[PDB]
Amino acid sequence: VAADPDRPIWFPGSTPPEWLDGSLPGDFGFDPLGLSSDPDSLKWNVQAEIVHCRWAMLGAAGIFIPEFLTKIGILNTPSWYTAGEQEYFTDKTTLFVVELILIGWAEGRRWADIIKPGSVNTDPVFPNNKLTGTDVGYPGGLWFDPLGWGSGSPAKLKELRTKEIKNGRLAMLAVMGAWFQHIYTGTGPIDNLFAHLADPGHATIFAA
Amino acid sequence: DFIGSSTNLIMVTSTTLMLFAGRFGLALQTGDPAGFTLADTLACGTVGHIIGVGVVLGLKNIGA
Amino acid sequence: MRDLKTYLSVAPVLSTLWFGSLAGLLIEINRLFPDALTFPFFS
Amino acid sequence: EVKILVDRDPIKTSFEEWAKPGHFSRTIAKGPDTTTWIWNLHADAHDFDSHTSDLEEISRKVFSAHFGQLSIIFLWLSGMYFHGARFSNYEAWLSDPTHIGPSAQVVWPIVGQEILNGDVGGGFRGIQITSGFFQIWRASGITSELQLYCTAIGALVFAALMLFAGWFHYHKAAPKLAWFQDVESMLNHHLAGLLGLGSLSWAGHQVHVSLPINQFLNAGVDPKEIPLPHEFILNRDLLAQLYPSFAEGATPFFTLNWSKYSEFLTFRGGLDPVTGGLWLTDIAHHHLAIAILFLIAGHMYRTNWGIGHGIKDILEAHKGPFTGQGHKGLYEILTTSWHAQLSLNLAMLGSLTIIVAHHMYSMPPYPYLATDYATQLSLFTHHMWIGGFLIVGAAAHAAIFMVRDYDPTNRYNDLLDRVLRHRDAIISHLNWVCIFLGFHSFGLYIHNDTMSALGRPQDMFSDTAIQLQPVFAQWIQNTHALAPGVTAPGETASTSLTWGGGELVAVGGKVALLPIPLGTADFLVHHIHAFTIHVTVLILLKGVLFARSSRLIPDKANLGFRFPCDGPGRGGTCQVSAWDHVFLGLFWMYNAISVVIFHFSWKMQSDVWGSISDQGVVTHITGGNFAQSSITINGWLRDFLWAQASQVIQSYGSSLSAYGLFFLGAHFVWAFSLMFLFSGRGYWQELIESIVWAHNKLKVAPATQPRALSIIQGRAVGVTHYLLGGIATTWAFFLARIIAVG
Amino acid sequence: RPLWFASSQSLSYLDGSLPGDYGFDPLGLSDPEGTGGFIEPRWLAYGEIINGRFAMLGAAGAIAPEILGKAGLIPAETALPWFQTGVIPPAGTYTYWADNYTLFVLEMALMGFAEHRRLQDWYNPGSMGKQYFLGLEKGLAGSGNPAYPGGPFFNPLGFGKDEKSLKELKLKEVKNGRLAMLAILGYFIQGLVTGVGPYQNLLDHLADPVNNNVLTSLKFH
Ligand code: CLA
Ligand code: CLA
Ligand code: CLA
Ligand code: CLA
Ligand SMILES: CC1=C(C/C=C(\C)CCC[C@H](C)CCC[C@H](C)CCCC(C)C)C(=O)c2ccccc2C1=O
Ligand code: SF4
Repeated sequence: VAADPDRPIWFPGSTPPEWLDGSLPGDFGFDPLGLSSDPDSLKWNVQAEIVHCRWAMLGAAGIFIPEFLTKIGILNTPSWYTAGEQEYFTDKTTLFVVELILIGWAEGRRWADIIKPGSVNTDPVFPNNKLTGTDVGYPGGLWFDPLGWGSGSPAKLKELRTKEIKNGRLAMLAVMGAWFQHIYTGTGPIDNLFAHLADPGHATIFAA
Repeated sequence: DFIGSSTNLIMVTSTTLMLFAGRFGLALQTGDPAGFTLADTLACGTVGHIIGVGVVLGLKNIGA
Repeated sequence: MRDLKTYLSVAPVLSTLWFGSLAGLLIEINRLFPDALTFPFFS
Repeated sequence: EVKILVDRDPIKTSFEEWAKPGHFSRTIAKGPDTTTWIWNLHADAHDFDSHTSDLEEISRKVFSAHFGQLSIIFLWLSGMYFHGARFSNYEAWLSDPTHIGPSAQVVWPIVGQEILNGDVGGGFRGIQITSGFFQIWRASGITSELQLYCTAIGALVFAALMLFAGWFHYHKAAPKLAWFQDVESMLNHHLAGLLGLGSLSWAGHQVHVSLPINQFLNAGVDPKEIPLPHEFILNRDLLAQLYPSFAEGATPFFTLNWSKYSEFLTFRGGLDPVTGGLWLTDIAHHHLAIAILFLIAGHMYRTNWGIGHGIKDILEAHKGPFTGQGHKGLYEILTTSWHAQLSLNLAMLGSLTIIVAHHMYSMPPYPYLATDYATQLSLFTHHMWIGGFLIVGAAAHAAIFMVRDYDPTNRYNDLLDRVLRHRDAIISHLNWVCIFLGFHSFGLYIHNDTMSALGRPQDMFSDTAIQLQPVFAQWIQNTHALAPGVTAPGETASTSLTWGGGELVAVGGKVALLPIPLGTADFLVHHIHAFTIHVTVLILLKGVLFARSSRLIPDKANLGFRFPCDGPGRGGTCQVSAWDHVFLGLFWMYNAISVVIFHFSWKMQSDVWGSISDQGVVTHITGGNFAQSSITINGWLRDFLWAQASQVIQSYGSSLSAYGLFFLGAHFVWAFSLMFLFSGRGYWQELIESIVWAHNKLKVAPATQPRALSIIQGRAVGVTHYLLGGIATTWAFFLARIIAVG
Repeated sequence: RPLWFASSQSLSYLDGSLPGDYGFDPLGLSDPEGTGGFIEPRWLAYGEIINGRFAMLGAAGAIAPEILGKAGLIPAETALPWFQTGVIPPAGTYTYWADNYTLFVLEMALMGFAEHRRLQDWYNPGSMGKQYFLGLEKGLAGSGNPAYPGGPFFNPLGFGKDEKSLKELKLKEVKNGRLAMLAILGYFIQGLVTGVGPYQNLLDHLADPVNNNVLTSLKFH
């Protein structure tokens, strides 16, 4: 969490804000509105960015890879937009409740980890297990980090964490792009890509 | 405006009358011996145009 | 911002937030459960 | 001389002062020891003359506040144009506007309020609006809903622009005092640049867009078949097919051959008999002439160059013989005081709103306005009320000038001093003529009432018993009917058809403003109006003049403009303040405008509005019962109030049911107001302290100490609830009455 | 210095320091008394220079499809006037390789990079060279003045070797730029009244100057 007073910023020539010292993994000074002016607000928004990034990366994968390995690498996936209409071995409201009960556990542990920085590291069933994560948002445990890559020098760790949220930010953008595409456009995202690569001019958002 | 007609002659005479009233005995800096600015001639010619249109489009309604 | 949240917590802003949320609640109840005069559950 | 003196970054954009309420004042920016504090936080919110002492910050504050007001109005017009675009039957109202109710609001079906969405017409369920936006849009040649949505988006854009403008002109680059005080340039621009160029650009719209579109809409063309407006700009053949003078372009203009422009710039005064509104051909020429006039008028005041009247040089030039120095000093008390200017502009803008109300019924300028009796009535009533309120505020702000910004030492005036010297003469003669008018206008109603109750209808002041004919108004009426001729040739008809020699403009089944006959009832009610206006001016002028000193309180200015009293001494000196005078003048403005709009509604429904069958026999809404029943108060109670309130109270289970609901509710709010006007603070503070004992017994003692309302606040709450209740009663009554029988 | 229509107020602050000044400020927008926001003498001179350069590019490009479009060098379809090219589809849209709006987004993105960097050299000129921009940030320094960077990407071959030469060149610049701005205004008003290209408006005048002027063409279209 070492500051970088001369880091490259979102808007070169601008003076980045005081509350973004360069310490964070990937802080290019982009906070015009001041939504992280407070310290605790910043600490919360960091984990919000992290988990929105990770959920959005899983989402972008589960949208495009089933849409890339369906149009060319032939498979059978219904869609990403209308997958909620499809049927499975469970009622639609039932498995929603089940994944709520199962995700709310982990998210409550996360809530505890954010409020109290180190509180949930012991496995409540097997207290010999542990998560060796000092940094909030980055639990260095076996189930999350079995390969030992989430440790080491803080500079390598910082460049790796900004790599993470860099992929995650455009993952967020890509997922809401697929949203707005499947709304404005009828077909799916990879089909939109092929229609753009056919004629980049007369294939865009514009239709009039 | 088909120069030489009655409307055009009346208009030029009115405009020159107002410019003359401005230059000699009033009613864009020192460029005339009488202190007649570009704004002064603009004003005098504009009011000349006003009286000219008034007298012209009217000698039209009654008379000419 | 701390002061923006201090203003959002002021009595009129918080009152209109609270009563907008409450009014949406009662509105959606009177749309989902309209025209209600008697409580029929365990009646 | 004049310049753009403006200083950068004076104030920081920050929520830090949002978090600290009451920051603007010293006593308010320390905490709520009491509950009155919050009432003082809103009361003094826009009292910028009390926050600071320098006029520079005040001028910046009010400038950006005006920008906020304009943002609000742009957002309001955005709402109106949008609701017209999406939630309206305007696209259907153009087809059959004489039978489809103009509606632009739909309610949500939740709790049975979907009854409000009624059979307005046009295959559409909504609320029959009475704003006249549909009539404007037919006068603007809209002929669509896309244009309305685009207008709403553009208005939202201008709202955001004005919001940014207020922020920029307070926080980023705020003008200093030399900029506002250059009133010469301000008048030169607002005359020529706002009103001149604004009327010119509207004349351009009226010539290019409204006129050609209304030439088809009135000629039985469906809006889907009409060419778009820009097709007249792109293709001049289509525009010339109806007005061939466009084929010559501006060569008729620049050669002063304007005689070949009368196809679209007319003087044929009167109403278009196909739709009842004024000729748009006349309105284009109108706004054009107004552009010329304001353009030559906005080059009157010296700004930077040797030409132009310095307003000081105009005012100082006028110095009366026994009127003293005259108008010297006024440029310094108007340019160093916002309250004086506010009072002047409020008075004139209010009387102008009233003149708008008066000229919008007698010369209907929009198509299908005169036949939308709800729109006509509502617009007259609205603008009358706005005018009364603006005049009453002009009084309040004249008083605030006299208390705060009036300084006979530095910012001296002579005429104001002369007015203050013989203020007792002014108020004495006004207090007399008010009594004279009261007697000889309302005691006449009482006389008619008694004579009719004693069985002596031959002794009333009626059109049958004792003639009180408006001879002067009848003469003006008859000479304005016979005005087309020797006095006003080239007009082809009267400028209005509200005069006896005029004619009836039959539009559909409706009548749309035939002549108005003036009888004894009009005499009586017009003197009632003069009476109520004179009493309002008595109260308000008295407050203004005695704002500083009286024989009772000679140091009233030190007590302030807005103070309750100076104790029970001197027999009692309640409401000596000019604030309390304007608080009373509010009630008298209410009585005045209420009887005015009653006169309007009844005279219209009895002598003007109605329905004319194809045989030509016009039957009015009431049946001509004004000149016989409006001579006694029992007629207003019976034939106007009791009878015409048979459509607001019978409207239960109908589409007009919110009108009866607000009828009863506004009744209630008025009566509730009487709890405040009649009572006093001390009773409520003692009651509050009793229930505060009841709270402290339960550890629920609030730290913001519960205080009864301040006296002036009780008076404010009383007058605002009283006005709101009487006015919403009248609004509901009028709207339901006039939408039902229509 | 020459004073063509110079007010007494104007020349108090127009001390010859600016390039190509003649005292012409009858209104007084360049008065330094206060004048924050965008109205200030520095930003006003900068905007003069920038609108002049863009107007030079305009007056060259709005008529290059006509001064050498009728000469035969350019094809006929790619020879429309400034107002039938596609900037006004109400007047005409040429079908370029892309849609008319993706080209506008191209303009926005590319000139957004360029012009926001220009702005951030206007505010603090020490930047544009402290931040990595694909290595070409070395010549984007904007040495001494915002209107005149002089970098190797804007002034590759030296012309300001002497301040006399640079002053005379800036004077010629602002003069040609003001002339091009007046030219663009002429283009717009001529296409507004005549609905025809500016070079054709020149040829109709050169053929018969009497019946082809502003006077006889006061009738529009
Ligand atoms: C999930 C949303 C989200 C959240 C909570 C954050 C949170 C944060 N970001 Mg990240 N960021 C995100 C998304 C997000 N980011 C994305 C998608 C981008 C690329 C566009 C970036 C690019 C970025 C940069 C370049 C930098 C940050 C930084 C920061 C920190 C300070 C700014 C702040 O207070 O943000 C709080 C943000 C919010 C509360 C979210 C805003 C919510 C409003 C309602 C948005 C509405 C408008 C929006 C444009 C509409 C979205 C449409 C979409 C489809 C495009 C903070 C930890 C700075 C930092 O310190 O880095 C560590 C920094 O330098 N962010
Ligand atoms: C004080 C006098 C009074 C009374 C007694 C009522 C009573 C009623 N009105 Mg009337 N009304 C009044 C004044 C009054 N109104 C006034 C002044 C107006 C004008 C503003 C109206 C206008 C009006 C309309 C227009 C309508 C009503 C309707 C209703 C009914 C509402 C039923 C409903 O939706 O609630 C259902 C309950 C709720 C909305 C509350 C939910 C509370 C939440 C869920 C918390 C509770 C759960 C909590 C967790 C605890 C559970 C236990 C455990 C966990 C411990 C009810 C008969 C509606 C109706 O159907 O008429 C018959 C209707 O259409 N009223
Ligand atoms: C209907 C209720 C009512 C009546 C009759 C009055 C009457 C009056 N008010 Mg008041 N006023 C009222 C309500 C009323 N007010 C309310 C509710 C408010 C609250 C804001 C005010 C506020 C108020 C102020 C603030 C002012 C007045 C003024 C006036 C006077 C103007 C009329 C006048 O003297 O002419 C003659 C009298 C009348 C028109 C009243 C009706 C009398 C009839 C015609 C004849 C009476 C019979 C006759 C004398 C025979 C006597 C018989 C014998 C047995 C006794 C008068 C004293 C103004 C004033 O004093 O200056 C003029 C003034 O400044 N009033
Ligand atoms: C009540 C309206 C009002 C008034 C009196 C002022 C007054 C002022 N503004 Mg403010 N401003 C306003 C509205 C207003 N502004 C709005 C609505 C915006 C947002 C769009 C701004 C944005 C703004 C900025 C950003 C700046 C000012 C500046 C200024 C100052 C000098 C302006 C000048 O000399 O003109 C110069 C005018 C021009 C060079 C012409 C501009 C050309 C535009 C494109 C067209 C203008 C015509 C207009 C839109 C009407 C046509 C409508 C169209 C549809 C045909 C002065 C204190 C400047 C200043 O000194 O700071 C205080 C400054 O930097 N203002
Ligand atoms: C009723 C009355 C009062 C008492 C009026 C009181 C103080 C108003 C009642 C309290 C208001 C309604 C504030 C309470 C609401 C707060 C915002 C708290 C919110 C609580 C929930 C409703 C959210 C006066 O002080 C008075 C003074 C002079 C002449 C006449 C009168 C008078 O008639
Ligand atoms: S009653 Fe009220 S207003 Fe009148 S003197 Fe007493 S305190 Fe003052």
